[PDB]
Amino acid sequence: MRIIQTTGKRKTAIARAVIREGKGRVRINGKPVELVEPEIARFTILEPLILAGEEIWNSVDIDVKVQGGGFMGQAEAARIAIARALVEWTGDMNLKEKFIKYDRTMLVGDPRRTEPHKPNRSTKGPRAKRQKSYR
Amino acid sequence: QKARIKLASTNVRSLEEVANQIKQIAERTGVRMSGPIPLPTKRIRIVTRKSPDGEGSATFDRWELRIHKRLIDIEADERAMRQIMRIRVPEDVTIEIELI
Amino acid sequence: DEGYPAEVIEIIGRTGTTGDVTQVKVRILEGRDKGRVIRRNVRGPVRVGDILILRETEREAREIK
Amino acid sequence: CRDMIVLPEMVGLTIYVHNGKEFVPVEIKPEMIGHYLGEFAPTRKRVQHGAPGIGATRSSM
Amino acid sequence: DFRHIVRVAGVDLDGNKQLRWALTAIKGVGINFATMVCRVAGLDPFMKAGYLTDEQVKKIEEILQDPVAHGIPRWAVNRPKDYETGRDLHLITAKLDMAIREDIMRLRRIRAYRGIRHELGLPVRGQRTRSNFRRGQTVGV
Amino acid sequence: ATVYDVPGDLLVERVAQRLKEIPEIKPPEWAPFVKTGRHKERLPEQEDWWYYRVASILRRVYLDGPVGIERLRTYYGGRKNRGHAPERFYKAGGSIIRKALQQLEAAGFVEKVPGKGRVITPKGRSFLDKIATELKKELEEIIPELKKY
Amino acid sequence: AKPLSERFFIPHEIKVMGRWSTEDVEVRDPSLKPYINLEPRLLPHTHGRHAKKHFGKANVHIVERLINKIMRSGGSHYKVAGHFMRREHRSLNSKKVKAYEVVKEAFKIIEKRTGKNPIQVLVWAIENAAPREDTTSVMFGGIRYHVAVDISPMRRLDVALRNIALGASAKCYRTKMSFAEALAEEIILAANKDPKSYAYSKKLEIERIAESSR
RNA sequence: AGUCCCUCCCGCUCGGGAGGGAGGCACUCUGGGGGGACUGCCGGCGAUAAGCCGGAGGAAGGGGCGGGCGACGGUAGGUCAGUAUGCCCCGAAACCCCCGGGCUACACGCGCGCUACAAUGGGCGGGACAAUGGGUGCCGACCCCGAAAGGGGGAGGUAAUCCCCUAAACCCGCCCUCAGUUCGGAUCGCGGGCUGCAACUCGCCCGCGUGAAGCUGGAAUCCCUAGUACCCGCGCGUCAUCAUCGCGC
Ligand SMILES: [Mg+2]
Ligand SMILES: [Mg+2]
Ligand SMILES: [Mg+2]
Ligand SMILES: [Mg+2]
Ligand SMILES: [Mg+2]
Ligand SMILES: [Mg+2]
Ligand SMILES: [Mg+2]
Ligand SMILES: [Mg+2]
Ligand SMILES: [Mg+2]
Ligand SMILES: [Mg+2]
Repeated sequence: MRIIQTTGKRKTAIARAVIREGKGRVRINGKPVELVEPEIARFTILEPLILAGEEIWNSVDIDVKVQGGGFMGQAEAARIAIARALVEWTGDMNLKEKFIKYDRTMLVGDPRRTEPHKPNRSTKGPRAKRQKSYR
Repeated sequence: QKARIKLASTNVRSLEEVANQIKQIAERTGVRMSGPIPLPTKRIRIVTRKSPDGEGSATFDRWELRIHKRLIDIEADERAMRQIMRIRVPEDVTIEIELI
Repeated sequence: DEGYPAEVIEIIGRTGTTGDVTQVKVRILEGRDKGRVIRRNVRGPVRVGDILILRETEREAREIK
Repeated sequence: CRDMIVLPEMVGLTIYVHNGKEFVPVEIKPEMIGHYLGEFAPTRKRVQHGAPGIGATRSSM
Repeated sequence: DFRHIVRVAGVDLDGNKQLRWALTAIKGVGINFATMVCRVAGLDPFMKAGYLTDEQVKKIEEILQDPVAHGIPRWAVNRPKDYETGRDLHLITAKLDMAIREDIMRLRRIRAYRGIRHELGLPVRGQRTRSNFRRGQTVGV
Repeated sequence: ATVYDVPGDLLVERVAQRLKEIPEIKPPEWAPFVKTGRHKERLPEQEDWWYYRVASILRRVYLDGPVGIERLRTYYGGRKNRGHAPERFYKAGGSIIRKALQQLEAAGFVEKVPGKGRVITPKGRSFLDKIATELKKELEEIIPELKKY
Repeated sequence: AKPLSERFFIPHEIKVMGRWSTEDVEVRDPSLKPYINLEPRLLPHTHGRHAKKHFGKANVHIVERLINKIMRSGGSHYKVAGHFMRREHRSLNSKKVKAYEVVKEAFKIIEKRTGKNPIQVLVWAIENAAPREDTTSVMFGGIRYHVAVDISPMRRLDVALRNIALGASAKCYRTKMSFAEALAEEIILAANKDPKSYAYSKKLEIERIAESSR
């Protein structure tokens, strides 16, 4: 009766994933992963599962709760959490190097955050400024 | 039978000193205490233009005041309640006591 | 017609009016003058091991300091 | 009182409404019911422009 | 069957357009009011205007004569609470033009502020005029 | 199978088709002449838009209940074009939502929790889940991965 | 409209957008070979992690490079085919989902019209549109003159991609053609050395002017 | 999250969901303390010094990234119309109140912006996902009435508890097919509301009607090196009412 929990973060989106023995059902906030839209977000989540292979895919069940951020930020956090759960559950080092060859960020995360704004057209950005005139 | 204690201050050290005094009082007797819980800090931020006139480039000040908080829950016992009523806070700490 | 491939073996330095040109030394890989080493002016970023396609192989750039 | 509303019982009278510097006569007619008095006493003079002076264009500075 | 030109209320209507959009050629009828009258007449707003039969055109004109009596709400007509009769009217074509002209003429007869602004060709609803609303020629210095 | 297992829009379409057999859902008399909010521009183009709005509201109550009028007014608002001024968000009006909720209660699908809002009764939950099961049975014939769920 | 088998499409192998394999694609040009990246990859979206490091754009899949290139307005401060093209609020700036859809539809059209693997046709286009000689400017007596120089492979690739995107952008502007159709037309024409392509004509002009100033 | 009790649903239930209660601090979060990166390791260049260039390991690599803090002086730069202050003036008016006007005028030149000139779209129905802040002269859920703007009652909240608060760009289906148009929405007519002691001069909002210039812009010229620029909305300040602005998200 094993249970494993993992965490993923990506620009204000936080995902908590739980993995256990099962028949191959993956849900994101209660929705089957096959119905996630748009397509560019569905493929972000499915990459580690495809890399792992069908034999490992069909022998587990994963439930992911994710909050904050946007639709692209939420998919990437879920992808990080799922990858970490997969490497911890099976504990095989061939897979861990395979994830790193394909995409390092799957396992070390992404530390980038927004930069705070500054005066002179503060609402647009930290570096964008007002048009300058001389006459 | 349990009392709730709230503390607040602009100085982080005095808050900890008063909380530690309470914790020592509770340990110095047989009484159960819900540990000092840190509540989110209040930030008051005010942004102002610097120059008195309107000539020159516009530059701004960002002034900030921070208020820290703690929360302690302990069961009301007369032997220990008098001791926590006898402790006197520094002038920059607010304390309130209520019965729940 | 299809040019001659050459391979970068050394970087010499920047030049041009705004510093946009680099002088390099290349070794011809094909054609009548295979194996010869000549210097050339290149526009764009370049590193050792790049391969250029020359439309002619008898012009050589003036050496810079 | 420039914000007084014209009422039917005021029809036929002549009222002098302040415009800022003097009182102008207004003769109340039936088709004025429902309007403020100030609408009939203009407070600005009509503009007849002269010749643009120095600094009116870029070249004149 | 199909007619490329159908005449309704004294305006020719393109026969290739959907009825709701064909109707907007009439001055005084926009897209919303047209859909309302199409629904009241019990006609599909997406049908081609060329398939109208004579009785349907007669019915449409009857509705356009007095919309309120045919179930169109009073807050939808373009001249509610008429200044002379007090009723809720909808005007189209020439009647609309002369009604608007009479309203402006009444404002001008009493020498009201808005009447003066209408006469001088200047903005009426309180706009600033130092920068914008320029229509003329640059003057020399 | 539950509502959580199928796409929202497809379920709304099926439910809107199904709601035309229930006698207590009849569009009011002013339905032909109104917009669904101050941020819109033209009237609805479907001659049966009332059933779509009612089905959407029922599914909304199923998922987020208990919920009141004001929050639904937030949900059905949107962005408005304001001529020469920049675009802005606005809420929808209240009559459509209130009348739809009252009709749904009259049909026995929702009930009122005092000071909290409206919630889905067991009958309404069964009503939606039946259609969801049928739609899923249809859908999994072309997406074999849906058979696990 | 679009069948449900396309709205909910699920892959099972690592291949470009889950639909096309790049194993049989080969690059003829010896100079461009180590810069066209063709490693297996499912999703062409790398979240801009390559801009920090020097030469880092070398290891970015070529389809993602094309997607980034078309994600633009098009004619901001220079004229393309005789016009500025300022779209502003109706451009594709920072909308990478729509660009992905445009590229996918263009690939499907290419596969339908020519029967070949679309990546191969794209590679042929960029091979034919990459110039080999460029020019630099000097000033004398208040007059500007041109001097011929050579081009590095990375700059060749960049110029080819930009020109293809600009040609596609110009063909759909205020005309009945759509963006995906224009992109397909431009790629096919460049792959066949047809002068009606914007990119191929630009390459010819650049090389001619460079030759006339050796 | 796992474990337990009850209730309600589906393919009739092996299985799969949703609420509530006990119960726990695991996970997220909040905030006190501590660790971690030093050109420390490796190979080159330079002098064998100061340093520079390139690699490993690493969450992070060479001011790690973004901010606060501006030396002795000058600019007879701005401010006595924020307050402090010398001299000169007015001192029954140049001081103190009240009423009505003006700062909102309009042949014209210029700065900074917003909306557009359409398909890299317009409309109609449906489906998704935030963060910063603020609230007792106030925030107001929830119920009722109205087509809308709004109207009548009103729980809880001095706030990690209650409320503002179910963003838009994005995705799916249908209509329009390169046209001064189902592009654009200036101008004006009629009617309905809110704040205020007062809405004409001179406020903001809603419904029906009306439908201007504009089809990509000469010579010139501005901003920006990474979660940056572009694109998209939101909060606070001002504030009885009013945001095409400022500062932030
Ligand atoms: Mg920003
Ligand atoms: Mg919507
Ligand atoms: Mg718009
Ligand atoms: Mg001075
Ligand atoms: Mg001075
Ligand atoms: Mg002024
Ligand atoms: Mg329009
Ligand atoms: Mg007024
Ligand atoms: Mg046009
Ligand atoms: Mg201001």
